[PDB]
Amino acid sequence: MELTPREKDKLLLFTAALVAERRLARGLKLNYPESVALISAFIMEGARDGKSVASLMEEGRHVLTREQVMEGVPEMIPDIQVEATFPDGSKLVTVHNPII
Amino acid sequence: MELTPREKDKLLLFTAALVAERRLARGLKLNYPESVALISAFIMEGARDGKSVASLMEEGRHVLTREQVMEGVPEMIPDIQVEATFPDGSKLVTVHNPII
Amino acid sequence: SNISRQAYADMFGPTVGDKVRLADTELWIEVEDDLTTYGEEVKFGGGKVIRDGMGQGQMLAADCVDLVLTNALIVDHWGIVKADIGVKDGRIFAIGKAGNPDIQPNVTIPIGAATEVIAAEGKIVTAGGIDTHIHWICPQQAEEALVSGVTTMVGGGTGPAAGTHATTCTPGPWYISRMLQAADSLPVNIGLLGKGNVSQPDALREQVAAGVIGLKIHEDWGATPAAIDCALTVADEMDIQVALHSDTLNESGFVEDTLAAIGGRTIHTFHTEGAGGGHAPDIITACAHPNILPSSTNPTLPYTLNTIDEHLDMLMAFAESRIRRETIAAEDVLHDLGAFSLTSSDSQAMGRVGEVILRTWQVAHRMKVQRGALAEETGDNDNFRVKRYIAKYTINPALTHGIAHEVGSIEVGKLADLVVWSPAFFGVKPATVIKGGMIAIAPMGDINASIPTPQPVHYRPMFGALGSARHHCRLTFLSQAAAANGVAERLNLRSAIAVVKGCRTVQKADMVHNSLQPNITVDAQTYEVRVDGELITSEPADVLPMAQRYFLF
Amino acid sequence: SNISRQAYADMFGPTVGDKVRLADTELWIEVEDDLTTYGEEVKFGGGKVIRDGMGQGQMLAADCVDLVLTNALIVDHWGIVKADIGVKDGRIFAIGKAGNPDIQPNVTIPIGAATEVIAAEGKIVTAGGIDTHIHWICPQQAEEALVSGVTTMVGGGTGPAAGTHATTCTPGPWYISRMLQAADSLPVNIGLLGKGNVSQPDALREQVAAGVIGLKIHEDWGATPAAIDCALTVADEMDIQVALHSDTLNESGFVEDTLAAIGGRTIHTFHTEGAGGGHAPDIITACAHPNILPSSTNPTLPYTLNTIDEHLDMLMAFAESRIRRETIAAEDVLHDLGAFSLTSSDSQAMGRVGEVILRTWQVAHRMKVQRGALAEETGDNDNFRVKRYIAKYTINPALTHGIAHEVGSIEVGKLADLVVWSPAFFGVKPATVIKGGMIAIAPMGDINASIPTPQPVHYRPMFGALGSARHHCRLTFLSQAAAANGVAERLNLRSAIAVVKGCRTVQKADMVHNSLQPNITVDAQTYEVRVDGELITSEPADVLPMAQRYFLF
Amino acid sequence: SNISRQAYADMFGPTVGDKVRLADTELWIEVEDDLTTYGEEVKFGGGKVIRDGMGQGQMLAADCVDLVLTNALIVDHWGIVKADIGVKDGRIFAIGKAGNPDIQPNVTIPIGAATEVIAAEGKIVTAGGIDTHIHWICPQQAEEALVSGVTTMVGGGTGPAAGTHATTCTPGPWYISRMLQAADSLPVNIGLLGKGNVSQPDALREQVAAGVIGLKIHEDWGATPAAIDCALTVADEMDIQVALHSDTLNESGFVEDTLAAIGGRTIHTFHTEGAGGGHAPDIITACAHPNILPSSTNPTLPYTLNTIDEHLDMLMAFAESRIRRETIAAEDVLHDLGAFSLTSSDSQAMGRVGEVILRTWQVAHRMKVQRGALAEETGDNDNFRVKRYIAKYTINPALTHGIAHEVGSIEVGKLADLVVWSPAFFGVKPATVIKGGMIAIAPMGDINASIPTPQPVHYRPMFGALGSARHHCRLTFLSQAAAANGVAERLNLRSAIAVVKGCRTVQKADMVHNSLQPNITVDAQTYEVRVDGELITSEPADVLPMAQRYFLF
Amino acid sequence: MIPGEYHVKPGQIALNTGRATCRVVVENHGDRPIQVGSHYHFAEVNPALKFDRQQAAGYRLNIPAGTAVRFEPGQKREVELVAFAGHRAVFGFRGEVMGPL
Ligand code: NI
Ligand code: NI
Ligand code: NI
Ligand code: NI
Ligand code: NI
Ligand code: NI
Repeated sequence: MELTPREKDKLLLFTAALVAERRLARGLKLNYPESVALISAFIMEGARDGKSVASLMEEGRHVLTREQVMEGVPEMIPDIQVEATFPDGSKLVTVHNPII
Repeated sequence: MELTPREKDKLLLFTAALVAERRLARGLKLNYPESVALISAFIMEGARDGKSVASLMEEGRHVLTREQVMEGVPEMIPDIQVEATFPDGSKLVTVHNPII
Repeated sequence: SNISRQAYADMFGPTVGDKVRLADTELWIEVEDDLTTYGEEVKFGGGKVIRDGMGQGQMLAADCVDLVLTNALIVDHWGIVKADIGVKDGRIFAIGKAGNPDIQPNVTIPIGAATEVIAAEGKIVTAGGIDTHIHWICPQQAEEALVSGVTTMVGGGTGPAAGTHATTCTPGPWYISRMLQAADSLPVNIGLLGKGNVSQPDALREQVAAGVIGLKIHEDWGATPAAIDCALTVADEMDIQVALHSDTLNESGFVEDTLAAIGGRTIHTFHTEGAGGGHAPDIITACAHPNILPSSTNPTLPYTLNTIDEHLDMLMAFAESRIRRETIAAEDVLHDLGAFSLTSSDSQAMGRVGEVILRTWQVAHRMKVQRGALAEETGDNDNFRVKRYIAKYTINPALTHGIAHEVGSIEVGKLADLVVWSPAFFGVKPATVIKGGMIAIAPMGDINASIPTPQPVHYRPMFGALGSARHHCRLTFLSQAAAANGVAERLNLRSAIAVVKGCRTVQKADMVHNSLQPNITVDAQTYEVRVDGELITSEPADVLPMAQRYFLF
Repeated sequence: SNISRQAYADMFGPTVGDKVRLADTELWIEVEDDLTTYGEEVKFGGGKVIRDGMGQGQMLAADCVDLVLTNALIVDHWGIVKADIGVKDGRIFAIGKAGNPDIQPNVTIPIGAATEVIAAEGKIVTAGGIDTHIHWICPQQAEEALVSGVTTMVGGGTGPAAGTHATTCTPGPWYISRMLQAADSLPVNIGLLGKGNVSQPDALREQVAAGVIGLKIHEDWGATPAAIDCALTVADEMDIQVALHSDTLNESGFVEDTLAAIGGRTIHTFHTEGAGGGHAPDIITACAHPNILPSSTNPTLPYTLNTIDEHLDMLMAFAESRIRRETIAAEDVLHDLGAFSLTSSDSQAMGRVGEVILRTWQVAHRMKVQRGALAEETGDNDNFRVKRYIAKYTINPALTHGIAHEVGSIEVGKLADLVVWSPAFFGVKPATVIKGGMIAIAPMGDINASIPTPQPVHYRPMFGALGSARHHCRLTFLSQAAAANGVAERLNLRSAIAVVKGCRTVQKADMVHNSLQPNITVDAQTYEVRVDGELITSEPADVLPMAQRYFLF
Repeated sequence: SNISRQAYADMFGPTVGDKVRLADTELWIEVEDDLTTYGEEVKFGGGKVIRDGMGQGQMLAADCVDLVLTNALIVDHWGIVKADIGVKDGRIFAIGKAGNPDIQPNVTIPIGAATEVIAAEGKIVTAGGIDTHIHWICPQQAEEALVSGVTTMVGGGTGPAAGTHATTCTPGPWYISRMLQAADSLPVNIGLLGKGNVSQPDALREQVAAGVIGLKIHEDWGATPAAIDCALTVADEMDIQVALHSDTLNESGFVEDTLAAIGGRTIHTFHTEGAGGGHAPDIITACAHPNILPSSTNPTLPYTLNTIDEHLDMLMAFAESRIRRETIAAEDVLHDLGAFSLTSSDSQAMGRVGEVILRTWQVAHRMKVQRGALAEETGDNDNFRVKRYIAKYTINPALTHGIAHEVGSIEVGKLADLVVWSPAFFGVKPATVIKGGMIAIAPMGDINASIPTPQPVHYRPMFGALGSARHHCRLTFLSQAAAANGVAERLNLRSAIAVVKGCRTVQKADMVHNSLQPNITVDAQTYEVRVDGELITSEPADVLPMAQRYFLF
Repeated sequence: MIPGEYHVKPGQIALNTGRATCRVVVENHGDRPIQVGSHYHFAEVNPALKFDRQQAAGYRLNIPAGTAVRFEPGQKREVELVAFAGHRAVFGFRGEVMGPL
């Protein structure tokens, strides 16, 4: 595979998101790290699919709602940022106020 | 668990394969790293099951076809090699031209 | 005896007249020359050539190389040739024909008992890259860059501090000293830049005397005419380079006022296109001057569909004055023409540290696709375009910062910083990265495996990145003043020391394959770039090579 | 010109009269003072204040600080004030108003070309924590503690050996020497404790002469009256501190016999409540004496629903004599009253190395909730309670071990070990950890990203934790004897050396905001704790702040 | 007072007459002797024996050990006995009865204030393993091997280069020097092998003078009679060892010609069975000669169902001449008989670096199962077979390479490289690995936990593997010439230096419990191995112990 | 499109041009296989190979560098040799020359 440090680093984010994903499935209100991980992983997969940065900037705001996370969590996350390999190379996706 | 460096290293391969597995499920044509990870993980599980090296050398060539991977990918992978603990200890499994 | 050219290519790699595709791009290189003697090629292995009395001679260590890279396909600014590379004492000894003079003809690189062998047949070998726009925000950047094929990093910083996040400056003697000491721990060659924004020359001389090889003038610290002048005056005195990030706000003057302050003195303009900083919206016009060495940072290379969208937030009224589709599109073409001479990253400050090489080749691919062959191109290959682009991150950055006497290319006498690539992964994921004659990092399989190839294969540091071996295989560049004042002994630096020189005498005409000084203009209202009245533009890519086929994420 | 207080708070952080909630607790702090001159605040950035001729002066390095933390909200034992912090030569230079005297008024911290900037507006800055109950079971504890905001670690051990698992002792010259050498590799300041259990004073003097700054008397090695006396005699001679874990079994005598053996001499009682060790069931009565400096280990802080249940097995007839709900509940209140002066971990030996700070604030939260405001509290804020509690893991531990002349608080002349916190993550996950003027660790995003913020963001070591830079930014504490005998030169220690002093003269009255000596008693049968006849108790928490909202596991 | 033998075994570990199963194998060991005095055993803990005045004396550091391993069950080539082990100054001080002479009888290992304690009751303690066939392909191999229980690594290489992938050679002075410097960073003792393939003796003397402790003759560099002779001549001169990988192709001669060239001189034959290299198909006949010290690499140990299948590709006409079921099956039996004296890995070049110990015990298990008890066995236990096999990776490798005066066994005066094992995980996953008296690596649980045992538990480096502590606890072996020329001072090596000696005088008769010189023959057509006309063979295992019950992958 | 593919121009390469060559019939009289490499001094090969050693003096196999010729027990075959170049000094092998020629 010849994994570079960055590819290995992203595997950490993916795994963190697996934890959050299973807890959300149980019906738990997600905490700070779980929320960031879940939304971030979503975006990376969107990039793998070939979606545009513009589309993901919007879609990322509809992954989790205020009723699916602990109190104060939405305020602790003014935005989420993550980079992934789009068909046209690495791009930064910034999602402002992802949880409403 | 008393995990040795090698056991921890294999956890990296397993996780990489989880990424590939979910993308294949979505109907995406796998890239270079995803393909190597998916086939490699398959073999490790085969060893855990107790299959022979000879059986896996063949089975590993039927995990992914040329139509499930991006163009050029089959040519970038002339063979795949991975070791796992078989009932009779660690053995090397080499799969030649795994993607046809 | 005879052998078909196909079987030959499979056995010793391609030869004269053979073409090879660079990764998954549309760029093809053709072997221009082969320095071997057909039938006398050296190959290592059981029953092969490099053996006692055969391809290996009886000479003592002093009379033979320490390392030989057999059947390498060299891609450098001076040529694309097939040959054996000899390395001795951590430096490039010779490029020619390796073997044993006792039984072989035309041997220029003697192999003996003291010679290690690296099989390069079927591989492309290049000089290590040189990134001159590094923000030392974190030490992890070194390994990331090394893995990509970059072996020298010039920049400034003290860690994740506000000043460093924004500028490539290592402020003052204390921080400069601390960072020079921390440098011994990193597996790449390092040179530091101090804070050049001050109107008191003594405050600058102190920093140079402390160890910096350059001074960064950044608008965040005040890129005023007075500061720029002061920094250039000290630079001319101490033979160090100046890097510029101009007044985007046009607060102290327009681009012409800055150019006037520079007064024809040598200077390296960072991210000359403007998105990363500079007089809005015409800092790009700087590439027309003979005393300007222009470079690009990598987020804008090449122009793609998502470029503009991502840039607004990476920046976040002067946003739309800084992010311009017009100048971004033109930048690619200016690189193809040789008006822009270098490529860099701008690590974690609007730039990707591990994507300097990768993006340079994507620009070349997109330009070939859109503009066809270059006027200097001969034959049905992209050899000249390849030489023009590789120069942007190897020799040109080295010339711009006065370190070309040590690194920058595969030439005799230079430090042996080499990168071995499999053609299918060229510019994306290297096979071996050699630092000063020792492998520093390479992809490595299961440590407990019967062979080094079983999965998982990922980059892991090798012996060249360990303690004292590392110190012997890396260089810390110092200013002539620092070297003279005995800074290395005072700080007790353990690595090899190199001194910078020739920073004030380098000009646009000296940039290899990239010396174009175009009659360029920028429309103040529309932002359209024009060279000799002709509109310079290009189309954004929807898909790029060296992307989704290689990365897991 | 005017500006609303809200817009001001958003731009420069809160000012006088503004309150801030500490993380997700019920504790609120109110800014007591602001040392700025409204309109003259320094801010870094494009077009901002810190620029040549403006907020940045023309002075040479010697006449300006190396680092300035702008608009910091300081929370220390002496106050909660808004100000700029200047750091020079790795030490705290001044707390005041930063800028350029050439055009700005009231500048006490000069910014020049040699000044690096850390933007602290909207952030809380505190002194690095000091843990004095470390079991050196593994080197990984250092990074864990550093990440939590602890910059100094005092303790003993040789690794995962039976002796170390149970006691904080580095036995003898050989192990002491080896551990002093290993200390150079860790990013925190370190001081070692030897084995104080012996009735031959020379066996102790050897250990002190070898390098230890204290001696640990542990019951596992025999906490007998004879051993205790011998250790205190050598301590009084060599100016080193003694830490005690008394005879839980009451084998050699009861608590009063131990107190009698101590004979009014200065001593630091570890886990004074008893769960972690000590005369059953009344070792807690030790906090009534003037010569006792009492500390708590962290598993019992604060009293919660699961506390008792988990404790039985972490311990596994004298189990139920050691684990008492009565003394565990009282301990929290005694901390709130100032009867207990320090908090520590007891790393991997009935204590959590990364939870010293976090648990101290949870106790403060639970006490405010249950007991309301303290009698010393003024205004509608928890400022005094905050000062009382922060002192427990900063200045008090430093005073107890004779290192307050080097660290322990944000005061001029002290080593620049600082922790920057975002109010929402205060005491849980810091933004930046500075060791000796250099950032040693901080959360860092994708290394290859265009900016340092993209995910995944996790703590990664910075330049302050690398090789020689690390040695320059950390201190290894030695006993006056070891320093004199030239131990540092003999072992060839590379880090900065500091000597301990004032260990024998410190008493309960000297503990900042925690000098209460209560008339405390413990019922031998029921275990009820009473101060002046009043029952001291509290209720167990079912949920705590600084918990599930921040951690992934 | 009396105590049942079961309760005793639970409290102090097994005693005389008790048997213990080795991991999940069929091998059982019986305690042959116990050096304690019943009732006077030392135990550490609250209220236990090792306390001031009791089991701990009043002696000064010079008069007591630094470390004591209590109630250890020693398994070494000389015996399987129960005793306390004393370590002083990084070396084995004594094996006997620990305690305080003031109140205890028969104390041979004094415990004082300077003594650290490691509880070994219920544990098996062995000498660290020694692997003499290391390909330095990557530095990660050191940690992998250390974790498995191997503390000394001899081999050659420069990293992942073609020459190293194939041979254990560190070519020439430059690479030898660089690797000696890199060695200081690794937590194991190291000795290097140079390239012995040359017909000019001076080219070899240079390498020895540079630092190598041996020379590897490999067929890939030309294992011709002339090269072999030259290497042995220099070896006899400089007292260094020669390792051989013969001419598989039979190009220069057959096995008898090679043997003739060796001329009765001492030599270590690598992978003597042949699969890993050597005259096809009879290199195995080498074990019949007195001057040959034969070793096996580990992929062929033991013979199993998948062995042949995997081997073809790990190798990939002479493949089927090299991979032979006949010689592979015989090899196991030859080990059981003592005809083969050592086991090694052949790291990442047809060998598994972390499986030397594990595979040696699997062979012993399979041989007991197939052949029953050995003729030298006494009692109903496998004590002799155990001593015979443990010698293969401890004392024998040390004798073969002239380092038995420093390491190789648990004997007084030798470096304290010890491995502590829980009987259930013997030979698979150790509890503690001690390097030079300091724990270098061990399984460690959650760093932030209240105790060191909570999950996840995985091997993490300890203090013995950190910077200067590491240098003090490891040895770099040099040739007598290199030591004399002052190489250590020149390269500025920081670790302890040891010199090799006695390499030319060791013979087959000197191999502990493995000195058999069988009248062995190999059929040229059928490949059948016969000793005294009897066919030597065995059956392939379908399942093996020390496998799927312990590993996650 | 195949990443890093070659476009080898058709034709052949002539090896060791302008060097003296000679053919010799070799027969393996041994009971075990013998394989010889391209640059080994043919006159000093395994004694079991029967051929005119005098003619093979200063010669090696005229085959692609790195390849080898195999001789099974009893195998007889004609091979083409090519003369050494450079200083034409032979050192090593079975130690029969150890000097020029
Ligand atoms: Ni810039
Ligand atoms: Ni920049
Ligand atoms: Ni205790
Ligand atoms: Ni403790
Ligand atoms: Ni071999
Ligand atoms: Ni080998």
